[PDB]
Amino acid sequence: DTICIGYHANNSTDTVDTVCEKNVTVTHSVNLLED
Amino acid sequence: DIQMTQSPSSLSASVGDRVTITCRASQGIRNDLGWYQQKPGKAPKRLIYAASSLQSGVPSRFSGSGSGTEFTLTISSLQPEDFATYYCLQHNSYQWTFGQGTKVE
Amino acid sequence: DIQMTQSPSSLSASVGDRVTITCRASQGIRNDLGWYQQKPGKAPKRLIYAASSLQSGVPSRFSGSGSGTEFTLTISSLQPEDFATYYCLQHNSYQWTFGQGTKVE
Amino acid sequence: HPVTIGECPKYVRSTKLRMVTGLRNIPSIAGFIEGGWTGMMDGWYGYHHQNEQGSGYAADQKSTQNAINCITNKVNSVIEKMNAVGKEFNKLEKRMENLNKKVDDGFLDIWTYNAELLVLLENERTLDFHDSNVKNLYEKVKNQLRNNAKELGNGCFEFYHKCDNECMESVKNGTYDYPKYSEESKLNREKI
Amino acid sequence: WYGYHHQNEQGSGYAADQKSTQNAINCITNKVNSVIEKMNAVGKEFNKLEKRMENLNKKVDDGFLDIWTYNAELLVLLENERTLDFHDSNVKNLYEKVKN
Amino acid sequence: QVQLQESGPGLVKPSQTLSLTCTVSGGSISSGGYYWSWIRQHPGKGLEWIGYIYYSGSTYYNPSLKSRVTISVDTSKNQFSLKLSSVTAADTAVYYCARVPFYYDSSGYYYGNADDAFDIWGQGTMVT
Amino acid sequence: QVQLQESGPGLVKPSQTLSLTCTVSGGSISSGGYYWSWIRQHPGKGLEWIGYIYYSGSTYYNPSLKSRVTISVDTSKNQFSLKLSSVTAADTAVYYCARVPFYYDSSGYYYGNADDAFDIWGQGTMVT
Ligand SMILES: *[C@@H]1O[C@H](CO)[C@@H](O[C@@H]2O[C@H](CO)[C@@H](O)[C@H](O)[C@H]2NC(C)=O)[C@H](O)[C@H]1NC(C)=O
Ligand SMILES: *[C@@H]1O[C@H](CO)[C@@H](O)[C@H](O)[C@H]1NC(C)=O
Ligand SMILES: *[C@@H]1O[C@H](CO)[C@@H](O)[C@H](O)[C@H]1NC(C)=O
Repeated sequence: DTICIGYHANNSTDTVDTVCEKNVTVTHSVNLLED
Repeated sequence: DIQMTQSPSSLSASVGDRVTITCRASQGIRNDLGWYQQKPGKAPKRLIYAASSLQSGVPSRFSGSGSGTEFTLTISSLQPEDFATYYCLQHNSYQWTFGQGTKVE
Repeated sequence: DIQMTQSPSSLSASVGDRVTITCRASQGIRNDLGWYQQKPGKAPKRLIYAASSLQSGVPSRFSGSGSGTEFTLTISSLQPEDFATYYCLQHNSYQWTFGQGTKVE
Repeated sequence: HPVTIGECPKYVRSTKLRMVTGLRNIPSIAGFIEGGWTGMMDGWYGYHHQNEQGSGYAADQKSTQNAINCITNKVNSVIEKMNAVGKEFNKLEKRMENLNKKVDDGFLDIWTYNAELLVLLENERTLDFHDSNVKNLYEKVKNQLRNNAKELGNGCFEFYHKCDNECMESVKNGTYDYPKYSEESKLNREKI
Repeated sequence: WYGYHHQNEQGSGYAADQKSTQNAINCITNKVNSVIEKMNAVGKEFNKLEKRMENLNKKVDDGFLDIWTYNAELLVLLENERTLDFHDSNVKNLYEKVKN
Repeated sequence: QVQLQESGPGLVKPSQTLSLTCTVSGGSISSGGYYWSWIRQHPGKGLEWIGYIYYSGSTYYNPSLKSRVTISVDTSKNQFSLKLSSVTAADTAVYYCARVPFYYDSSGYYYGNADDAFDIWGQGTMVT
Repeated sequence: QVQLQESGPGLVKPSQTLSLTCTVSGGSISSGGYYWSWIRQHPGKGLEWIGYIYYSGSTYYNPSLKSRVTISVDTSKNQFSLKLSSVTAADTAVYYCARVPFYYDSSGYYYGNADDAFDIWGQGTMVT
């Protein structure tokens, strides 16, 4: 009889930029640039 | 076993009139109420999500407010295609209970 | 008691060729690898720290990549002063084990 | 192109501007310390349970709704707060041409720098928000269970007594009866 | 930067956690290099009958300098606080790991 | 576009069971957090809740009508089904199958397509 | 600039011990981030690790050659020393002393002088 707490993951390969780490893989992201 | 109440059951007004309608609950339901519009002999359609958020595609004449025990829906201007019946649905607990019904004419 | 392996032991190419060389480990060594260049009859010198970071003063033709079980080192263009022997050194555990050696000609 | 007519987006000299709405992707039952769950598809946070009757996943809808609300407000604020055709000069108006380039090239650097700072700080805030929400769920489950369950590390609990499906979702929705299942837990704890 | 101190029957001494210090060095290097990287005239002369053009040129030159000085002072003061909080959180994670 | 439709016999004698199948045309049964619900209305009365099920198989049923109810989901056929019993004249009514979303996401941040945030309802079947 | 050099006899008979001293010229034995190591190479073979010591006196030795090894640091003389035994023809080889940093700090944010982040090696002494 166990209960555990976690979060959600998928196969997504979107990468974002932060102040420590570059190319961080995220589950969901939005784009604000048009080309 | 939470029960809703609506008043009044009949609303009569001309075109261009503001209509304010109330759904009242005994328990302390935190913003868990949705408004359904039913045409005669047809399936209902959602209007308001969680008592303060309009669904995409809903015209801006429909507005909603309220919190806790009472909630209100406001229609700014009527049209001849607004003949329907309006229900309030709660989803606080796992039990789902509707409103009794309010006919508009 | 983690052991390294390198392949191939001999590399022969002309001036201006790209050389991609591999160091393979059985265990899951997370980016703990360095590349040493040894001249004949002379001490080795460091090239890459932690399998992806170059030391200051190293020319930009040397590059490194790889993670986990396998790592690779790439030389974009050769020179006549590049006659040496290259070793891969791991420092995951307290035990230090080198590569067997890969001669370039 | 910087010359635009109509209702047009603002020009920036950036190659990528991407904003985080979800979580980090660390694939691969333990809890949040070891990693994430691929099999949970109905929410962002939730629970996994295993007992005599079965095993399966769930979702915490109230925390996911709060996360959706903060993400929507944050992205809409970024869009809302950051809400020419060209001039010609002849040969004896070079100072005007240089001043006009200086103004046009000095505003663009400022707006590019502002957009890139806003994205880079809000990504960090979003990821820290998600981590804090998972910690809050862990603290609530710990506080409601108290001493009836044993922590294995790794965001998981071992029930000393017998917990069926109604017991599991009584832990889940936030109403757990402490004195009901105390004695079997005390006996099983002291017998070990 | 972070470490342990132990005392037992055989002796006593200090140590260091190399993997947390390396992560701290990586974040500090990326932060300072990003501050340097993001924030990557000779003068004009006018005669007596172009006072308006001169005042417009001084308005542009003195208006850009205030914006860039504010931007620099604000970025340094937020990143200092972020650095100190990051170090405190790292020490807390080491204590939680030894506790667990 | 996702469309829900219903199938059933509609000719039920008293003290006998009843089955309806709601089927999906379009984007199939999506693992995204939707209540798959049955809601009924008597002709001449108000709307009344029957019950809902999730993709996994967890079921929740009305406390008043918990006598003989069964709900079931077939993922490969994109179908779900409702089983009642002892259908009398009070139970002869209109049935609707509905797909109620869990969360309200107006700008499309959680469910990616903007049609995936719609409370799509069924046409409705009169059963006598 | 820091330079490491080696001193040893180099004339060892079988079944007798052997000692070498690696000495430092320049910035002395620094106390912040270095692994002081001995690594060996047989003429006609590959590079093989002997062992390393930290400033404070902790030691870590090769598991295969843990028979008779001793490493010692004299801070005031800026020296460290290695002691082996039973030197046979497989053990007659070239020895190197090295200063390996703990951390990789390319831009100079932990170790302040740029040189203090260099893996300075020894010249190498052949012992037969
Ligand atoms: C949390 O879950 C419990 C069940 O563990 C709910 O208790 C049930 O409430 C209904 C309606 O009053 C009863 O018919 C059930 O018999 C109760 N179950 C038990 C085991 O007694 C409780 O209502 C839930 N709380 C909320 C806020 O939804
Ligand atoms: C993730 O898996 C699903 C499963 O069918 C697939 O449809 C989707 O394209 C995958 N995502 C990516 C980014 O490949
Ligand atoms: C991040 O990814 C991009 C594109 O894949 C690449 O150009 C860039 O060099 C990467 N940065 C790092 C630090 O790996």
